Amino acid sequence: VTAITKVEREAVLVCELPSFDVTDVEFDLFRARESTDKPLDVAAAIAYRLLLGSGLPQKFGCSDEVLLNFILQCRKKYRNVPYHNFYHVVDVCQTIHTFLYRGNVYEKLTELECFVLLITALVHDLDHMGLNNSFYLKTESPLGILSSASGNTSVLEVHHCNLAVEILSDPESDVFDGLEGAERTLAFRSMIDCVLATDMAKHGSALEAFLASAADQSSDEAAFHRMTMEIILKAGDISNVTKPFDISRQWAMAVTEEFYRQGDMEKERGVEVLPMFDRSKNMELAKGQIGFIDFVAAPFFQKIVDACLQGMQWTVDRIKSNRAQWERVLETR
Ligand SMILES: [Mg+2]
Ligand SMILES: [Zn+2]
Repeated sequence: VTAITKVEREAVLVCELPSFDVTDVEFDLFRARESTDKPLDVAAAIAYRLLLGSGLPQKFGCSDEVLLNFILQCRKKYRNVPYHNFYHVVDVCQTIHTFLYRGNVYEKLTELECFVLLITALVHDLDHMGLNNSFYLKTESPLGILSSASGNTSVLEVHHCNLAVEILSDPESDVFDGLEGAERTLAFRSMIDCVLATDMAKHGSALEAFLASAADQSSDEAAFHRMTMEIILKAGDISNVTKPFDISRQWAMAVTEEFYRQGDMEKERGVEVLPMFDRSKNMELAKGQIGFIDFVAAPFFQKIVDACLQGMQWTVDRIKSNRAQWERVLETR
């Protein structure tokens, strides 16, 4: 891949982020994007400050320059789609920072694992096209065919991992270059395991495995660490409903539009369109959010908090509160 220039680095370094506390659970990435005409540079600055403020890169021999190169190599590989763009992965990164440090989940992990998590947030959707795994499989796209033939259905997640590995092979953007031996292996394997675990087809089993391990005082420690990392990256990925209502609503709109574009492309392809992905059918953002809250997000956050992650109780509170607010939208319609 092409090297990062001093001009690119400087365009990020000049962003000063006045008024913003990036470590805060109420942090608003949408408001940060509007605040300049260089939203991509602000987003990179947010990531850079999060990682530096953690104190972690320094401890693992990752210089400020390599860190920022990495951030910019990641940014290059995100596309202009409505939801799975660079702002999403910076959001996931920021949210995971709150789960670790505001939610005290850092206590369950080594410093290396915290570092790997914040880094993995930035790589976990690399080169997403706004199309889900199902699109590629249903349409018999070349990547779908390769995934079927090679035995994995996680088309996107494997692709994201490939691109992460390519970014890290260049020592100028290898945030893990200061590691050796078992630590270096652990960083790569845990990053990869986490990305593969974000495939929502694996949602139920990843959750159950985490909960089984957390309830077992004799669980293998290394396995529990690994599952905690997986569940935190997953938690970040479905954390939209845990944010202040208006932030949550803006996310929901962005995802809804991405899905609608997938459904438009499925129509042109002559393949099946699910109701959720079909523009022609929906009227109700509130019912979708309530549905998602009830069947996916609230049980997930409730169960992991009760099992183990007590410090993240606010996620459950905000989901409750956001749901009540969507019920008010319905009641007054
Ligand atoms: Mg993904
Ligand atoms: Zn994601």
